[PDB]
Amino acid sequence: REIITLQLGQCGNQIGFEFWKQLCAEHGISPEGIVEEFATDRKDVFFYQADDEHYIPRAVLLDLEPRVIHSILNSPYAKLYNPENIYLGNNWASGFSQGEKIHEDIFDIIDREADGSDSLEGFVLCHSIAGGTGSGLGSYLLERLNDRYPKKLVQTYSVFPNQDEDVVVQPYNSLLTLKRLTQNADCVVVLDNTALNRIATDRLHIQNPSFSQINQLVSTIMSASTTTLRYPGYMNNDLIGLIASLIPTPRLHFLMTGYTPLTTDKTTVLDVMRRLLQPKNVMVSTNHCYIAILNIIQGEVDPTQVHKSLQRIRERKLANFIPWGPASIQVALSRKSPYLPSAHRVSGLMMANHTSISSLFERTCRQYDKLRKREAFLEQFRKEDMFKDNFDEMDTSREIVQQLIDEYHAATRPDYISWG
Amino acid sequence: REIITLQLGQCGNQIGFEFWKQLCAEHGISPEGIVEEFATDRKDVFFYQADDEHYIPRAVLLDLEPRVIHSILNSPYAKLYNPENIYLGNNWASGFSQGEKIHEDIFDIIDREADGSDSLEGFVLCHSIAGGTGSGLGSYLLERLNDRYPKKLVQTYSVFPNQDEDVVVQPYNSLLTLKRLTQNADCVVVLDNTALNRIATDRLHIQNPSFSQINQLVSTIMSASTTTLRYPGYMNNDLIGLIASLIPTPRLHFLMTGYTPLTTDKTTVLDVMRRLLQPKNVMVSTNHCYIAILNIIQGEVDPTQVHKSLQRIRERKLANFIPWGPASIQVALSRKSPYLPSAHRVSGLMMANHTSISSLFERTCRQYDKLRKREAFLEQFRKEDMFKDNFDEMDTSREIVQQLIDEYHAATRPDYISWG
Amino acid sequence: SILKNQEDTFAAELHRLKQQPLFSLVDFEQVVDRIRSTVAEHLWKLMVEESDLLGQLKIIKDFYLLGRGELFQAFIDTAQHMLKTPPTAVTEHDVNVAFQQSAHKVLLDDDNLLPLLHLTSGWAALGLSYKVQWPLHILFTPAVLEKYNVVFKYLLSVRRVQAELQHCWALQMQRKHLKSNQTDAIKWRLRNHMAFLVDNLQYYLQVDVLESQFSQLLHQINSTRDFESIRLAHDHFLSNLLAQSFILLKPVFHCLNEILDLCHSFCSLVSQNLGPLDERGAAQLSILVKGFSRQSSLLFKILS
Amino acid sequence: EYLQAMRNFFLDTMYDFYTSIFDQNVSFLNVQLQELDGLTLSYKVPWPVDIVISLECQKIYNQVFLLLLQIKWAKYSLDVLLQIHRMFLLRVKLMHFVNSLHNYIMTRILHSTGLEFQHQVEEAKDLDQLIKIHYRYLSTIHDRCLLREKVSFVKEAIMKVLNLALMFADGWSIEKMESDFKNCHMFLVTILNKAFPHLESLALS
Repeated sequence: REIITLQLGQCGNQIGFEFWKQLCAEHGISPEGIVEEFATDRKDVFFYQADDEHYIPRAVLLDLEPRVIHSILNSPYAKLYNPENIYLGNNWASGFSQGEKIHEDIFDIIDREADGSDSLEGFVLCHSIAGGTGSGLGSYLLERLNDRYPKKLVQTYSVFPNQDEDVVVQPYNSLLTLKRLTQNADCVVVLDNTALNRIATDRLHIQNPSFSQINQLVSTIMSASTTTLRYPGYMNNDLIGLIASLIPTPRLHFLMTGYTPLTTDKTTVLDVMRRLLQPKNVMVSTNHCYIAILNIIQGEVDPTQVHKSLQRIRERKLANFIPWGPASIQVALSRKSPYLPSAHRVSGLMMANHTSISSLFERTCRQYDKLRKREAFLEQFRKEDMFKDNFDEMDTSREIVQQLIDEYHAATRPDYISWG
Repeated sequence: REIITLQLGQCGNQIGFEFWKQLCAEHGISPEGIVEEFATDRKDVFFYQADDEHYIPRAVLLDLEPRVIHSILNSPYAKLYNPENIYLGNNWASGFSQGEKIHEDIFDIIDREADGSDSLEGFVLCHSIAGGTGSGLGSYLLERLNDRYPKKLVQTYSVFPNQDEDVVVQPYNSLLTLKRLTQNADCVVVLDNTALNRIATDRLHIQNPSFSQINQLVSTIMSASTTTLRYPGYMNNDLIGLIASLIPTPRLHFLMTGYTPLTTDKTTVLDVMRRLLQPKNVMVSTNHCYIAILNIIQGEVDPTQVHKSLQRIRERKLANFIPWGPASIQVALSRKSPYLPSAHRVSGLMMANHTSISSLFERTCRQYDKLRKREAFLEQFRKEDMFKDNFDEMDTSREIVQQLIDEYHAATRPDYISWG
Repeated sequence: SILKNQEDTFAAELHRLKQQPLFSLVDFEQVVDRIRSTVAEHLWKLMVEESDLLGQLKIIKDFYLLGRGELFQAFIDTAQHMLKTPPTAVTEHDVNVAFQQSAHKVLLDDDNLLPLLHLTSGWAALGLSYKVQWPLHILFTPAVLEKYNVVFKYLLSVRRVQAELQHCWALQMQRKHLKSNQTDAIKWRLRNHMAFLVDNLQYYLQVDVLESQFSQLLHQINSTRDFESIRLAHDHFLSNLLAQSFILLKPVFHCLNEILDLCHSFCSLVSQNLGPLDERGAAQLSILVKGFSRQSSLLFKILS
Repeated sequence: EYLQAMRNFFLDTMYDFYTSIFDQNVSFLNVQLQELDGLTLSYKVPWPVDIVISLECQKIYNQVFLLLLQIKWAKYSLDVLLQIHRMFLLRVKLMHFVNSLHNYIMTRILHSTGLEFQHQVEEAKDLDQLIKIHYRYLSTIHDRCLLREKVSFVKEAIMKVLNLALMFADGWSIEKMESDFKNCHMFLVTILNKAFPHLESLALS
């Protein structure tokens, strides 16, 4: 149904602005809010239908100590949204405490938007893990949202902070945030900073301006993830029906994404399926094996070729995953959007549950434990101090993420009747 | 079936680069990996079929202390292969010991490539005998490959070090390498340095830059040896079916090669058969007699003329070999490749088992024994010392090569029912 | 056609013949001959260019005379279960399934519904029928494709026994390396080579026999431009192929079949034995050397 | 326009229509619309298209609408959730299969021939042959979505596996489900293996 977006963190507000700009360009919308002259397709999930058919984006921007919001302010696209949903230290506990005291008015804004919406389906989160101000306050808001609304869905888009080092206290912050994400979120879309950075340095020749490109990448991914809802077909035109297949168990809810063209500015679907199963098209980094794989195709498709392609790729066994049970690949189809020039119009997406990200989490589990053992890297922050004088919440999150890694490695085994 | 190539030694990596460049030029392949615009023919043995039909060469480069690999690195043809198959003293025992400690990860790379391949037929070796670093490590890898894979084929392309002197310890190294080649290899393609050097000084007027030309020569020979597999006919489109005729006995597995044009930049097949039986077209140096002879022809051939040519050359008795049994010449045909300008389009190859190379081996057996008898030429190398404090492995290889020469000379006799 | 254009001229000549008092065969003959050239030429003009007759001939050479040895090798590599008696209720579908599945690995992502494999052993029942454009070609008949199926079977036999033999050669891989290999009981006089020669030479001979006729046909057709002459060339091509591959019932054909049976039996001996072992192998080996020595002399009658 | 719209008004939008019926009054459903076994269906046919579109065509169309309603019922009913972990595994065992079945009936049949059929009706030159191509569309889509005959080996199997979807929905004892499911699943594959041959598209799954 109707989904409200929340955006917080500097990179999160960047990709939210880019996402809304991308959808305004994608649909028949002017940057004033007015419907375009040449506008069939649904805008009834993320866009409020206002008085002059003004598709006002259903978005709530949360920030504290604004810097980039001023750059949002002086824009022609500052008249598309902001019906006054904008509300004005780099520690987790700092942002937690600051969000604690102003929980009421921002929750009042959320309830205001819930009253403004006729229906409700979910709150999708734009998040940056260990982004400083975004950390802690984002976990706090996630806990509040799970508390107040036990009937709605929570989706999280976030990047995982790895740049091969910087901040000595960020693994603690990301560990607490991951503990909150495991318990207080329903489904998590995971992203890696170094992987997207490497792809940006790969297909292009940039080294510094990675933000401006990665915004485009995440915007394309997120819009692709929502296209079958935005452009109505009839397979999984609800969020919940899509998410139900992707989550095999409530302990594994992290989703790996790709994108079939690394650059799209006339191959068949058979080729790009083979491309997508190659890991260079995969944008998120014993044997690691998928549990369940889904793919979504949008382009110029012949309907017989997808069947024979599934036959041939099935027989070729390019799906290097061994499950513990009956779970298999799932196909889906979406519409190519108008008004956008696309060479090689076939474009696909993948949503798969893969165990390999456990190793990435294990990297942080190694790092944090190392800095815990030497104990010269907690640095004695005061917000961390009165929030927890004994710092046993870090031990609690360490317990949870250990259980999580064990659940991962039990899922790697060909039986999940045994647990980890 | 599917064959993986391994390349080691400086000259071996030179000819591997030249060979892959020659096949990229030969087939419809760009030096980026992309299929050419004008591309029927098979590339499904040495070229992995990648995502954009990228015929990525199925090659593993093995090196230690790289020098020429840096020159490989800065090349437009450094994007055809290297999907990270490159992994970074001139004694046999030195290279043996160094390959001993890092046997595991390179074997892991081999197993990785075996998993990457759907089928497997053989590991073809680019080797330089007594090339310093290539010696010892190549023997070690040959022993490892024979151990781990008792179901696959091993082909060895190598040059035999003779330049009429230089290194006083190289006959020892080549003798140990020859002992390993006799026992741990399935079929050996032998080359001579002075013979190819003499032909290069013959047809051209060079004295120093022989490497750059000899690369071309060996590349042409090796590609010719594989053309009927690369360009599909239907006679011996498997390696094993070709090798089965060439090896008359497991003790004689060394193959003499030629090339019918010494320079090809409209004679009939009858003429060039007479040319090929002249030893000036033969590129590898009582009566010495062939056991079994094969030839492969690629050009503009009339199918009746080959029969009458075989009649006339049979009657002329230009085949100066006396066997001990029923073995005779075998004919084969291949396709002339497109996209390559060829004047006098008829080009042939010969694969024959000839005893004369025994004398060459005997030359080394004389030399090593001489330097063994005076005992001022072992030089007391330390790698040789702790590897073998008594140096009886040299005696073991001397025993084996003596048995080999005796097997040769028993094969020279008109009965092989008696052995040597 | 240009028959419609020159229709009235042939009609005028026929009316002239209707007008004449005298009945002369010579004139009537000339009229018929004059019509016949154009009539054959139009079918020739269409069939070479627009129905792509030569391109289909390539496929016929590929799949019937086994000019593509690559697929019909891996077909045997992935299927060896028509050596046991087919029930012809499940295997019939299975062999065609395996054929196209083997083909899918590389080369032919377009049709291959046109070849149909039918099991009427199972390698002595496997046939092949290629679907041709029936309105667009009358050169092809049921009988022509039947003869193609016959030579297809005969070519299948030799490659089948040869593949087993050459695959069984693992002497140089396993048996000799790291093994001393006892002899003068577990000798076999290297008869693997002796058995290999008489079939491999035959393979080369068959190569020339097929390739010559295929070259001659593809030369002749471009020269002549009438369908009748094309019919002559094609009906000569088949007749040469049959007799030269010794498909005509001769004693030589029986000898060749006996050689193939000997090789097939020899594979069974060497398969089970594996590396050095005595399983009363000498009993079959004695029979084999006697039969081969007797059969080789018949080739000395074929030689004379 | 009418022909395309008709199969868009049954066989997205109708998912919302059925979710209301998931949790009586037939006029209630109309008002909910305008902004498992049994049901009644109705829609008016105008006369200038009623001389091509048949009344009995609505019946054939209605049957597969009922089947599709059962399919979406199964999809949504097992989509009610996201030791006692044991039920999860019975979830994936069942929710996959009905999904895979849903992929076959819907896209491979109702979208292949459906996309073809519009291109066919735009090529007719006459009122008469337009009826013939239409009825020869109906009779074959009534066979592909098999409802005519041999339905005592297939449709009873689909019904009996849907009874498991009823049982699990109540269940959210347990051991008695897989014993049935593996058995009737083996029935399905052992019949559909050689037995028109398009049924192989679920015999391999």
